[PDB]
Amino acid sequence: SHRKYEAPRHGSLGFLPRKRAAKQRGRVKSFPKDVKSKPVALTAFLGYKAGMTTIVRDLDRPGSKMHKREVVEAATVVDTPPMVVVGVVGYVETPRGLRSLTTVWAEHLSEEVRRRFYKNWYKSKKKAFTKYSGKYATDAKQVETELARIKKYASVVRVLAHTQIKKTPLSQKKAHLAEIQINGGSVSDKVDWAKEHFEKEVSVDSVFEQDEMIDVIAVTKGHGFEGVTHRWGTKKLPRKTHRGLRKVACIGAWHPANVNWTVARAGQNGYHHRTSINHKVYRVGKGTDEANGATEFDRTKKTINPMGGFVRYGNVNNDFVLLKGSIPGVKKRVVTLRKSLYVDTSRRAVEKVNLKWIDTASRFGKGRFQTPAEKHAFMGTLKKDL
Amino acid sequence: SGNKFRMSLALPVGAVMNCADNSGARNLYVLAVKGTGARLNRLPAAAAGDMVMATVKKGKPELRKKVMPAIVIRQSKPWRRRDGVYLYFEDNAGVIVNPKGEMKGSAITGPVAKECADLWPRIASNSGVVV
Amino acid sequence: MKIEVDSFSGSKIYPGRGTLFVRGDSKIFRFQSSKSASLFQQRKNPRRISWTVLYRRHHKKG
RNA sequence: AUAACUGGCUUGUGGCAGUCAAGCGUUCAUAGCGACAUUGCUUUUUGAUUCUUCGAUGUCGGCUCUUCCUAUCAUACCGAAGCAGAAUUCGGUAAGCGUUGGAUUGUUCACCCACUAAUAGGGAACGUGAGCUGGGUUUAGACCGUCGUGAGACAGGUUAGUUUUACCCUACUGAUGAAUGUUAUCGCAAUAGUAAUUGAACUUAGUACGAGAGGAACCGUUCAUUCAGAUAAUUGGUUUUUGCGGCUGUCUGAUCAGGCAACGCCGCGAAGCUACCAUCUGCUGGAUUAUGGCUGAACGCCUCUAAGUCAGAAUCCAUGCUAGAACG
RNA sequence: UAACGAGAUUCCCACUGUCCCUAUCUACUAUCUAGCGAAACCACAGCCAAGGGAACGGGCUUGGCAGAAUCAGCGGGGAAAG
RNA sequence: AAUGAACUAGCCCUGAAAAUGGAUGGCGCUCA
RNA sequence: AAUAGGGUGAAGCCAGAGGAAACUCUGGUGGAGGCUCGUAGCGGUUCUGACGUGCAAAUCGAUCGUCGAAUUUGGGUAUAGG
Ligand SMILES: CN[C@@H]1[C@@H](O)[C@@H](O[C@@H]2[C@@H](O)[C@H](O[C@H]3O[C@H]([C@@H](C)O)[C@@H](O)[C@H](O)[C@H]3N)[C@@H](N)C[C@H]2N)OC[C@]1(C)O
Ligand SMILES: CN[C@@H]1[C@@H](O)[C@@H](O[C@@H]2[C@@H](O)[C@H](O[C@H]3O[C@H]([C@@H](C)O)[C@@H](O)[C@H](O)[C@H]3N)[C@@H](N)C[C@H]2N)OC[C@]1(C)O
Repeated sequence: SHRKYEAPRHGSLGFLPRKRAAKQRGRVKSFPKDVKSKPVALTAFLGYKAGMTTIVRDLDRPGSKMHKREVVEAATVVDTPPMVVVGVVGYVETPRGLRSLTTVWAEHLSEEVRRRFYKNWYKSKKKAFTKYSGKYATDAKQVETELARIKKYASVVRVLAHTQIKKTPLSQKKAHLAEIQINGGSVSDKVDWAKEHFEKEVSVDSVFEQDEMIDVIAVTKGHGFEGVTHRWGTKKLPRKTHRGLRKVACIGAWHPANVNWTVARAGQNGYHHRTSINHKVYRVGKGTDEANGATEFDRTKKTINPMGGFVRYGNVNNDFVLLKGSIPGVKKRVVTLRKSLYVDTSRRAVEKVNLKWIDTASRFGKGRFQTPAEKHAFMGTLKKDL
Repeated sequence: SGNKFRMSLALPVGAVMNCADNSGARNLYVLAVKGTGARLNRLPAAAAGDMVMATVKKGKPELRKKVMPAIVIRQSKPWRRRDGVYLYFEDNAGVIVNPKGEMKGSAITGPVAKECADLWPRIASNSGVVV
Repeated sequence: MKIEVDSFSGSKIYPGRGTLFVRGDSKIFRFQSSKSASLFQQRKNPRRISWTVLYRRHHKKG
């Protein structure tokens, strides 16, 4: 018989299976479509999620009730030191899809990226790329022949780049290595741009500007094994239910005589790969700027970090990206930032934001001061101050 | 007429709020909320500025035993405005109105939430302090 | 944006922090945290709570 | 060998659809209806039967949850009108997406109140009891009425009446993993899945249309509903941080400092977790259906159709998103 | 018919996680280990769709398909067991 | 330089709506 | 043989007040009752809680009825299968 009353399905059938992600680094499934007539540029950048804060802004949306009025908004800080380009990969079109033709590497690789090729670095002889380095030392002619191959045959060119994880407070010493696609120009221009950046640093401000709408790819917070009530949001059974109530009462009809894939079941929750789009860039701060957290209206000589540090992360001492709202992942998680895959002309996409104030009170409790100086001014001298 | 942002709901069906005008009613019992769609087992619930369908449980006899519109003017469930302020009043209260949003009484006791007065000009006319 | 003052403790209230209470007599009270709001609702006298600004001024401290 | 469920045949009865056209419809059979007759379809009604099960297939309803059908209530686009407008009615492609909160009743059913875009109808062993519940039915107690000489009877009423087991196989949900010279890093993408939804206000505009009364829409703007995926700034909830403070009784002679009250009690309480109780985010190309067209014969005329061809739906395939074949 | 009632019933006040709509915390389990170590049940067994068939198949016919060894859960099926 | 009416009966189209995905046995087949 | 601690406050008795009388009123005292709140005890309402191959062929937790008598209970003794 039919359901007595109608209700929408619990959970989405498009995020299946609800399993653990295959890798902790989130991969870019698709890159922005290439436009030959643009300047040669990177399409993505890797950073580390540091924490969240609060900002104040004036809204510019005519017709809104909050137009020309202050709004308070959550925002996320991504620690983004510059990346180092260490290689290049060429891809050829085939009737079976993109196939990588060859990979060319820079002459010198820093210890933090070479740690990525090891499970037991302290017990190894550190031989990675040691014979490859001699392909440059003689006359580099083999390297140039490989790059000529990429120019002749590739249709898609991506650069190999790694984070400088030792500029973050993370105790992990392995750097994160990723392929970032080069868009714009001819294939030959792409290879030349990759070559001139071998061993060089590329900064966030060259990929992402301020007011841009960008996407974040990351693995979500893990929760382990979870029951259906919280994993899928199903209704709790009545209090007097024998053998428990955090369940789905009927997991299927008699026929088909099999449990259907569409039925909510207990299993692993969180730690999923997600691609979230349309997060506005509120700031591209600079690590050398000693007033990262200051605005035009709030002139206090202040960094983006909250008093006491970001909880369970540390201090953000590099370039950073302040993003509107929340993004997938937890503190310390490597996040991949990607350019938008489409052109957006709506007000929210084209609005220019001007920050009034950024919060820097402690995230470790009910912080009521923005600065040590303000704390001292409010409380006066203390016993430990003599 | 107007477009108020989503507010934390305070008064589900069955809630009894104070009646704040001088119509002679003392209570207002919520039995429906205008604009409530469909969702199995979810109670209709109102926030400040919402029109409800109400009866008068305690008040003048000629007002009782009848279904009438009413508008919520304040609530004690905290809600967050777009400026980041979480605020809340001491009690939940409403006023008896017309289907067109026009009050039945002529005076309002106590403060009126800014969202309600922005949405309802006739209540704003009879209001004193607006927060 | 303007900084507000806790009605109970005197601590500074930055945008978004704390709660706003409107008493039935239309008077507005601001609290920076749930501690001061809880102490207010318990009907504690802020002049008898040692860490408040009212206490410290009433006892001539600082 | 034989009744009381499901299932099977049947389809009278129930339900749905056609054909004809006497009449209704100010004139006019067919805009919309449609008598007397007559052809079917369905298996969501109830029977008829007795094929299966009596070394037992758990026998109402509700709750929960998934999926399917279309005979479409709403939402998309359209054709018709006894379509001026507004509203409404008839019809097509359409099941992509939704279809609610309550009073009485054990109820399915019924019936009101109310919200809503709408409150369509059905299937899945009359889905669903090792998922629950147990109000009803249908053991034993007891009461009443009518019946019976009586023991007792009663699709008459009433009250009280134990709801057992999974650790196996498969399925499902997640989780490892041998073998592929070893080991490590970066990738591709077959196939499978897939997601958004509906409304209001402003503007158009007191405009088109209309004698008046009344009274739209496209582009656009701001919000919101239902849903989905995250996140923990903030606000709220939570406390074995037994972190700080307070309180009673008793014990360590007192003080200090502590023990116990089968976490003794109270206020606050970071961190972590978490809430439409909080915040953020939810993409754009191609091909079509209905339908309207172009050119154009058949058939010297005509005709959207026969050849060819244009536009065109909440449809479809992609883009995008999830997994990644553990023998690619 | 006062009083009485673990009797049946209706409404009101108070009260509340019964509910909207769920969240969080503790102990003991479950879990993993050392030692110890049962039972029910068992024709043979164990992936689906349709067909025909004792008219609802794990096996039969036609298709879909199909890769060792497995762990925690689970209550669709085994017209599961008793 | 052929055309007009009425009609007959072949194949084809309409009439022709159900619930897990699925059955001319399957693949597929169109001067078959 | 056994049965905490409270509440209520029956007759009888003392004192005072009113009244022409008949009688009546007030304060104490007293300690009645198959009376009452509530332990031990005896019982067994509800969760239709746990358990339901149990600790157990009837148990366990909370909740609950009664608790000075038609009360509870040891031992002895009698009644024996239509
Ligand atoms: C949750 N409240 C609902 C209340 O909304 C209402 O529901 C009706 C429902 O009974 C009606 O449905 C009813 O009537 C239809 C008939 C009209 O076609 C029957 O086919 C159907 O079997 C019957 N349930 C349905 N068509 C509208 C709902 N709002 O009445 C039933 C109810 C349970 O009280
Ligand atoms: C109404 N007639 C009954 C008749 O039915 C019969 O009664 C028997 C009774 O005798 C049986 O009992 C017999 O057997 C049992 C036991 C050994 O089983 C004995 O305890 C008993 O003494 C013996 N008489 C009893 N078990 C069943 C009745 N129907 O015996 C005669 C009669 C008592 O008059």
